[PDB]
Amino acid sequence: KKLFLKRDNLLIADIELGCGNFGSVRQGVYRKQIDVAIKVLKQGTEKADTEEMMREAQIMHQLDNPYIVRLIGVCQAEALMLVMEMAGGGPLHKFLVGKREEIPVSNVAELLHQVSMGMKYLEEKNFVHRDLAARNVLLVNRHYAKISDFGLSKALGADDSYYTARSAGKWPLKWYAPECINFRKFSSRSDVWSYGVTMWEALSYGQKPYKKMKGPEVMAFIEQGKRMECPPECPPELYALMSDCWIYKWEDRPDFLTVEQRMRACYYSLASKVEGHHHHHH
Repeated sequence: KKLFLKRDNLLIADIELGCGNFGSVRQGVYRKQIDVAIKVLKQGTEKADTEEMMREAQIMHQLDNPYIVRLIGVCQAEALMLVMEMAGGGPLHKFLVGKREEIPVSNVAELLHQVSMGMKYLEEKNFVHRDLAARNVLLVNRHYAKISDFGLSKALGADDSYYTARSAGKWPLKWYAPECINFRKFSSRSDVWSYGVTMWEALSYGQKPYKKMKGPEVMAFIEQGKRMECPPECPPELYALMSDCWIYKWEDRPDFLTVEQRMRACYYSLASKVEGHHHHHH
């Protein structure tokens, strides 16, 4: 619990990166002066919400990976605040919109590959993210992606899954595996399903999943043995991969150990056909 920071080393700018009911995420700097994102709990917060962020803060402290937003520490001042590294690029989906001629598929597969490495790591640490989606993948730059928002993250321990309570609000159904909707059961393979939707979102350059559907309109679809089409120009090997990520039976769905290895091959294949180059994570 040496994770507390000095309010004085933190300058919070009047810049909001995102928001929501929990409060807002703002940009600032922390002492040289590293850029940081600050999750500030709403002013009128409650024990429950303060405990959650506190648990969230605790989970992030256990994670040490390049493809995951790092926790700088927690700061208790005029409000409870989660201070974590900054990913200036922003969300993967808003980033890819209208950029099919700027960001080739090889670059998209690069970012998706990095995400698969982060999740492989998460799986090993037996943590379930639950909210993996393009909007929660943040870019440091165009060749460096990071998984963020561990607000719904949870440790599994010896268990390979858990049944969650139902909190007020709506569920991002289009990103949930069948067993998540029918039995509220979550696991790594559940994150794999979300990873598959994430691949689709990215490979389709920012489009919304099941665009035109909503609610039980989606589950009925999946139930019948149907899924999203192959995005335009997405290589067969990639689609075969995201498709396998949508295997109904939990037991028959690949784990991140296999997804990463498969995503790695699909990526290096494309990358080996590109002209020019960039650097490591840059």
